[PDB]
Amino acid sequence: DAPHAPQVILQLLAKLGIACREVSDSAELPAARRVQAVLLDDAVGTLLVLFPQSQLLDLARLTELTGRKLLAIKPERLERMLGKHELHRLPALPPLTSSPCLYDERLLQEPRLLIESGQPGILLEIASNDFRGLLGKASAARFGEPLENINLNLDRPDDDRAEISQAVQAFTARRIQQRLEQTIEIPPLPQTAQKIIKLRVDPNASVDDITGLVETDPALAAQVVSWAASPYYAAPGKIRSVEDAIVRVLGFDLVINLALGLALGKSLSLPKDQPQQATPYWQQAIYTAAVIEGLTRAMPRELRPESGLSYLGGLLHNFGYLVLAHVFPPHFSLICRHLEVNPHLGHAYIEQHLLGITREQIGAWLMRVWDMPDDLYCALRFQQDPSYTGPNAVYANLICLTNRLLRNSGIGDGTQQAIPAALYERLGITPEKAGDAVKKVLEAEAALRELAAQFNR
Repeated sequence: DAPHAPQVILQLLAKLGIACREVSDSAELPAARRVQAVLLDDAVGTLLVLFPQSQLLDLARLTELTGRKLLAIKPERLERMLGKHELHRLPALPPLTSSPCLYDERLLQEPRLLIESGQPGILLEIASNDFRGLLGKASAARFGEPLENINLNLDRPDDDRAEISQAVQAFTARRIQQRLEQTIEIPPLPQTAQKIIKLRVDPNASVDDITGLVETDPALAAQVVSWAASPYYAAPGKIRSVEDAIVRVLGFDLVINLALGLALGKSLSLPKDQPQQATPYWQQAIYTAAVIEGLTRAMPRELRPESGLSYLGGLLHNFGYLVLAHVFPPHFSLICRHLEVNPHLGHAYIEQHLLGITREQIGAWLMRVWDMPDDLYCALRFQQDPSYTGPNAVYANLICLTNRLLRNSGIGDGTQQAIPAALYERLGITPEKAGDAVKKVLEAEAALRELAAQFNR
């Protein structure tokens, strides 16, 4: 019934004379008490690195300290070593491996450390002085970058244009033009999407106007019928025309915005590289969109935003990821290598440390040069800040609650994250009602995956 720590680990700690009590995993636990363990390798062999989750592992500084160019081991290599002791996580116990161990000294500052039990959701609380006894044959160093030194820009949009220009000059190696748009290599943006943007601002746009415009791009039109044909939205086999799908299944408000998202999706190619065993891009896009739809439906009528525009935010919340792969291809693979060695961290901290900007910053900036609706600009720019209460906050707050809830289920990047009580109250959703919608969506997740498998070409 109740999960417990593995017998082989509890048996080992008793043999080594280390006291330990089980502790359930929670986002409320302070980061500095949580010891993260990663396995790194190169030509020479494996290296075990331990550091508090209060800092990010910087592979550049690791090579400066050790001289080795270390990278995350292949998951097959990890699963074999975790399988040796029947573990599904990596506890920070050097006895488990023959590999040399390196640890940041600052790890020991907190009296009560928390290591992974190897059974997910269960942590071990170990006294720091007892833990030191495992590090007698290890190397001690100071190499993590404390998160308190990394300043995310969630509060100063006015500096966005400046800080992007700063990153572009340092990494792009492209000529600076009086204007940031000129300096960057901007794809033109497809005409199909350009036409849809102008159609959105017509108060009296009609189903005939969009059905005709969607039919100018048969490739896009085929996706819309396939979207309405999906078992998620519809029942077995009524397909007929795009007009049938708009009027019978999807509705006008959704399809005008769904077509806008699908049209922007072809404007940038998918990155050639990705973090290993990452959630595929369109699954993360579709899952986030479908959950906003159910969460919007559970919202009080006084606070429900436009249902279709909220859906566009879920489709495009990760769009800056596509921008960063295009503008800084060498750093993008460097971002991937660092996400693989910082499982406890969301992407946002890594991007600020390596480039000086976040993907949310650059994706929102690209939305407004394309004259996308300002609702969508606010949604992308502030999706990582649950405390945002500025204009159009309800769109951005929806993305924050959806991705955070997706992470607890598993989909997404980083570790499980805290959801402030203020966010649930501002949307008028109870955590049980919000979880109820998300659980009911994940039961139908199988239909969502096939909708994101057409999108591999």
